Amino acid sequence: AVVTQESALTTSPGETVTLTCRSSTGAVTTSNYANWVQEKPDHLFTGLIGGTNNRAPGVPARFSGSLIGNKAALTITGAQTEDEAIYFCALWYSNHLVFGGGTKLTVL
Amino acid sequence: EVQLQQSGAELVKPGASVKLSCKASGYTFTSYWMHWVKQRPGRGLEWIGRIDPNGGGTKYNEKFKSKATLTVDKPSSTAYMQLSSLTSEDSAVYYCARMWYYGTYYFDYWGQGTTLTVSSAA
Ligand SMILES: O=C1c2ccccc2C(=O)c2c1cc(S(=O)(=O)O)c(O)c2O
Ligand SMILES: C[As](C)(=O)[O-]
Ligand SMILES: [Cl-]
Ligand SMILES: [Cl-]
Ligand SMILES: [Cl-]
Ligand code: NA
Ligand code: NA
Repeated sequence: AVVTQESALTTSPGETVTLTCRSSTGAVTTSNYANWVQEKPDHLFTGLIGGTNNRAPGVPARFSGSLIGNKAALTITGAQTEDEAIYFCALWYSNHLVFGGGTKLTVL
Repeated sequence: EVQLQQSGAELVKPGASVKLSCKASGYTFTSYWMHWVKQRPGRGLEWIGRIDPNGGGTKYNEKFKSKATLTVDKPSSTAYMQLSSLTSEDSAVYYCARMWYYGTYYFDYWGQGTTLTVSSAA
């Protein structure tokens, strides 16, 4: 399966931005347990969300996960400058995990 | 307080094997799965597999089943990943990442990563 994300998105501070995660096989479902992980410069990874909508501990509440139409979505409500990073989504396919190609978020 | 310390950069010859480490600390080792992930430039992220430090049960990405061997050492709270029959396709940054798997499945803490360079001796 191929997992697709927006290549790059631009937002401004204090705005709301939504990143998406598409599955080549069909609609994303709760059974794909969508994860979202954040990579910051210097190869600094941080898990944000798992199982579509559950946040890992210590993750800012402005990050929320859901399913929008056929896709898994990561919404950042009130973008912060420190949110500038690369966001990877990953989908579970009944025995293995697939990562999307990542979305580079730029905050103006 | 939770920390995942991976071993230093590695330089190995093609055809050889290598064993990477991931020292866990600041939590109960056996309570969380440990995943291994592969990062190459322009190739995003690739899932290698996960190990359950409790019983050492594993799950692999098909593509890595003949490539990677995951193990743990409870006493030292360390997860290892061995990579065999190395080729230049194995050059990458490798991470260990812990996962909570009760009621949901999410990664939280990730190691700083270990760089592997598969290089021929001149
Ligand atoms: O659902 C998941 C999952 C969801 C999201 C990210 C990662 C995983 C995952 O890594 C995993 C899962 C299920 C199984 S299960 O069938 O064995 O219980 C596993 O063995 C396993 O490793
Ligand atoms: C600790 As590493 C930068 O080899 O990316
Ligand atoms: Cl993958
Ligand atoms: Cl990317
Ligand atoms: Cl070895
Ligand atoms: Na992408
Ligand atoms: Na990338």
